[PDB]
Amino acid sequence: LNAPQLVVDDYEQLIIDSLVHTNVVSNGEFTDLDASGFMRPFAGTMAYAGSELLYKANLASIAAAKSFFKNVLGVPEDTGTKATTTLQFGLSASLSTDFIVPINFQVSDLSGTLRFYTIGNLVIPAGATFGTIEAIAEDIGEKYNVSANFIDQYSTPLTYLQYVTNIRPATNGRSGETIDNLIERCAQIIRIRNPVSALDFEQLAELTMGEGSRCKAIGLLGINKIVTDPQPGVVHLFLLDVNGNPADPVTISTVGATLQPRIMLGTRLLISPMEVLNIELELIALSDSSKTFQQLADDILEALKVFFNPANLTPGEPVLIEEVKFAIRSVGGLSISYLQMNDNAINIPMPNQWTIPRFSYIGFELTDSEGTVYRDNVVTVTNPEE
Amino acid sequence: MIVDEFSSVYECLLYCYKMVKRSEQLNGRRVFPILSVVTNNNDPEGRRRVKIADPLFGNLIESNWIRP
Amino acid sequence: LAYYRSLEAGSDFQASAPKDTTNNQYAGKEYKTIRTLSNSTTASFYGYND
Amino acid sequence: PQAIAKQIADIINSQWQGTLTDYA
Amino acid sequence: PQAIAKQIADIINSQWQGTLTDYA
Amino acid sequence: TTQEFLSKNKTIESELLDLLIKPNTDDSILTRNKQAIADRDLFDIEWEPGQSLNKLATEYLGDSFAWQIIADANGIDPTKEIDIGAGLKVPDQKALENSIKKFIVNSPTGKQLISDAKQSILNLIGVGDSNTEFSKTLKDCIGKVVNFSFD
Repeated sequence: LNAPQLVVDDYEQLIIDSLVHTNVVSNGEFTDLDASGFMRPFAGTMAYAGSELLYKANLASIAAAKSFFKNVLGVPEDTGTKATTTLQFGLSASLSTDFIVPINFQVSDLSGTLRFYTIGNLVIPAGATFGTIEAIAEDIGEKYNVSANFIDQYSTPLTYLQYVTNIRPATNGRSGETIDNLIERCAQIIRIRNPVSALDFEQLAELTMGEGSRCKAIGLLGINKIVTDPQPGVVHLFLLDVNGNPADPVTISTVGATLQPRIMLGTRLLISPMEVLNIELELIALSDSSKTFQQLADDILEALKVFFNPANLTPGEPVLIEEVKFAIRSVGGLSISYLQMNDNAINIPMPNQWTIPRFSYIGFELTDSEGTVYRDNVVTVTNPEE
Repeated sequence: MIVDEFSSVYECLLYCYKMVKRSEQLNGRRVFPILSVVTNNNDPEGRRRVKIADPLFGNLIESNWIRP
Repeated sequence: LAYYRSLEAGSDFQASAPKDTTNNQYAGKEYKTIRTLSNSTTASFYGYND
Repeated sequence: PQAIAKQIADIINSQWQGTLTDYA
Repeated sequence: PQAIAKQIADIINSQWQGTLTDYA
Repeated sequence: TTQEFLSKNKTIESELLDLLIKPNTDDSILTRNKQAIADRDLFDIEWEPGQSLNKLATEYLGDSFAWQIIADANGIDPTKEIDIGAGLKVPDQKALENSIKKFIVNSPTGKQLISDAKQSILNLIGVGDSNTEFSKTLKDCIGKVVNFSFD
């Protein structure tokens, strides 16, 4: 994308420069330099074709780079990811026959704007009262990453179906990837052969474990997880599953089986779940009145959820309060007065090399020019553990 | 609509075309109530249903459970 | 929960059982005594040394 | 062509008036 | 003969399609 | 919590997520000229003084902008010099249509006949948008209002 531009390509600039250069070529014999004068039709006619040709002439190098990235290493053109959750359906009474919830059963939230559909048919055996099945969001986007017990409204009524809810908070809602993320995805394919020096970082965080997970590779870290005792020939992996929690032992087994034929013979691979540090924010800000208080709060919450994405966070790295304030201000329409994280205004260091931050609570105190104080509090995580 | 004695063949046909829909829906249905003989009254589901021998099938086959 | 349930506890009894669909059917689950043929009668067994 | 297409309506129409009159 | 039988049939068809669109 | 793993040799969880580098030839700048007109469909002319690709396109193909095909049929950089007496291959007009390869593509919607050729011939055939159906043209203009970003 950041490719040098071979020639100037702009309609108005082409017209102006063409008139000036026509003046220059003659020894001042052509003086109608008015870019909107009587020579505007001729110059504009030439400049239309000139721009429509130079615009494509400027694309040569980027076309070559795109062709290289597409043909010799086919890379899929990522479009997005749909959020997934686990719905539990509960019956009104114990049936003598086996209840069936059909495929593509639509559930929604209270507002009715977010809609999920069941993955497959759910068969609740006769005598049971509840049954669980996975559901996928209607469309891509981070707006479908809802909390637990949020999706409970359903339109089509089934016989004896009493309730339905989501047991897990829906996650992995992604609207797509930027150009830099696609570039990084292409480059990792260029350099991942024989994972050495924290390419284990890259082989699991987005591969062989799902999209939306995290890994942290630490060399010479034994079973004691003590840095001051290095063990040569040991690589320790710390994993956060696709759901954003410390990795399930089944996922640990899967990643171990995946990585076993790729590590050096004689070396020892250790895999353990990652750890999370909960971040609680208190924001006192002055509003410019260009947005409503609810709109400001929603924008700030969405920006912080983007900031504290485990894909955007490096495990073991301290959280910088200036960076958080910049992420908040990038929303716009507000002026930050004060920000507290974990009951202090200082940077928050991670307890160890393998701890990922995870912001959980945020309190808003927004003051406008007229003087109204809007106070609100949002809890983002299900509970302090998950 | 009102098809009189001054109508053409094409309109006579068109009238039949639109008005035969109800007769089409009636195909493979049971329009009138029937009289039948109860042959089974022991309902395993306890729903007080009975089985009948309707004259349409000539007692050759059994019918479905019929609700009270 | 028992205290709350006892408030709206009825006294009527149901002869049928719920089912999801009208087409679906379920079989019987209990073997109920219907009538008493004989309070005390003599009986013998056949098929043994016969 | 259209003349005869029409003549044909006139024929079919009158033929089907004949049938109406031909029947009890 | 068959050419005209077909022509007449097609005339009738277009006169029937005409009647479909002629009546409300 | 921790799971001690030793080195192995061949596992299927690794085959599941294994090969990444895929050498597929897809539509790109370096695959526009894959298709080649058959040698039996060309004429083998000789370069003589006063000749240009515009003239060859006009006399043989009837269109001045058809020269892109001729150059694409010869691997010639037009801005480079063609030596006097050098041989060139000019496509026939009526024999240009048999370079259009038709094959059946499968889709979840249904089978579709698809034309394949070098992109120059594709542009020349679809000149004036005569071949494409009006529904396609209307489809691409359905989204007139285009989202732009403001700084």
